[PDB]
Amino acid sequence: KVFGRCELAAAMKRHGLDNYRGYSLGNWVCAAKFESNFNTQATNRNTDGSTDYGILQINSRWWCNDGRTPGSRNLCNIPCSALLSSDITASVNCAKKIVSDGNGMNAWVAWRNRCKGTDVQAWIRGCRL
Ligand SMILES: [Pt+4]
Ligand SMILES: [Pt+4]
Repeated sequence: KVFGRCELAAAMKRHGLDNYRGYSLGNWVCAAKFESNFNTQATNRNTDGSTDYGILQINSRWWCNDGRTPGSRNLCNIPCSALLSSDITASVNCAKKIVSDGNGMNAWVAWRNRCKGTDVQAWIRGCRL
């Protein structure tokens, strides 16, 4: 499913991401925009053989099992395919574990490069939240 910007802001807010570990909603919407262009079905292969999955491009080296990343850790305890669902619950629950890991939202390279230190409130502007 391809989310609309305000639709995704509302689903993220409902799932408890607004201000989770200090990151306002706009940060999460911005990361999703640049990680996956709001498409829950986005996949991208990394040079190391791992793959990134879903709206927040969560990586199979650490976070999920895809059966093809030798020595992967599966920290979210989830098949990576679960991250591609139109229901963002699994992605959100896994993201919460990731952002708690010590490096906050810097774990998402597009957030670091394209969202960090920008006016992220613009991403929720005009939305009925
Ligand atoms: Pt569809
Ligand atoms: Pt909803």
